[PDB]
Amino acid sequence: ALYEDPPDQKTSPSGKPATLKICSWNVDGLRAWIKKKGLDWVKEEAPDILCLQETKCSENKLPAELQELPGLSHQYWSAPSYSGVGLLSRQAPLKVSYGIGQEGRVIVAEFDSFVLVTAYVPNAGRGLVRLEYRQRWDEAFRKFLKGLASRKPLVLCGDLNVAHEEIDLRNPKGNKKNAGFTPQERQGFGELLQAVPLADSFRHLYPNTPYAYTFWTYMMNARSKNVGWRLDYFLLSHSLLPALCDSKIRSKALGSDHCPITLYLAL
DNA sequence: GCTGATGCGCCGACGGATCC
DNA sequence: GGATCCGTCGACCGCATCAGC
Repeated sequence: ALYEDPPDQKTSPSGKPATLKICSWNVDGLRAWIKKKGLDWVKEEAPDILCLQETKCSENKLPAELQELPGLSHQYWSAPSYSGVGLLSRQAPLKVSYGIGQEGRVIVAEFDSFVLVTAYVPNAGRGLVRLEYRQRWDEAFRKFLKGLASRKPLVLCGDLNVAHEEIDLRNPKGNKKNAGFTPQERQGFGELLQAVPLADSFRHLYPNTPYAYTFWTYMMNARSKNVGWRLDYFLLSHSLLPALCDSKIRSKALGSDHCPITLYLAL
């Protein structure tokens, strides 16, 4: 069944208006993504912070368009020394660091009232050849997140490469041995929520909404049929839940095999 | 400099078996 | 014997290097 995201809810349930818009997007190659008009969509979406995964592009090779972004001028990039992530912000963060204590997968940015983590979580791979590394990575990531020195609440966003529950992908049955839906990956996601702790922003708001996905394989015209997976998330500290206005899946923005996702927070 | 082949990371379709 | 379950197989893209002109 096709899906259409509900309209933007820009006011918190108590009634306070959204003041921060965060967008996260696995762009499947930043240079290709830009040529496919990805930046045009970002300008229309006008977020305060933009998080990119799978940039596939070192900093010296960033297209010039990216320094034509006056509303997203504080830019931070991290590539492995493939992969690669980026963080663009209207305002300067107080602190930026890379890694989880050069894989080019995690950027941590401290702002006034929260800490933003963007992550491109390692894929378990075809035939699950990298699953044990992913499980070991998951545990190190959890420890890093909880061990964060600040008492500020956390926003974790990006491509976490796991469909948490069956409702999060079109074909749960045929995929329980595929990357992104092993019991090992699903369990790691549950542990992240419990350990840190964190809430799945989109699911806290739409706990029973099926067919909402953020990735479709390029093969077999899967996106036309909305045969997809929900791999990209905004995960929120419990104390940020009153500030949560909405969590969006921008199904119609093309340019990658992932679509953008957008968080509205009332801070 | 530029192209194209190649390699690498990144599952839905389909055919067959089992179940009531 | 339709529904379900299970294992098999071909394949979209972007980016790298390499070979040749």
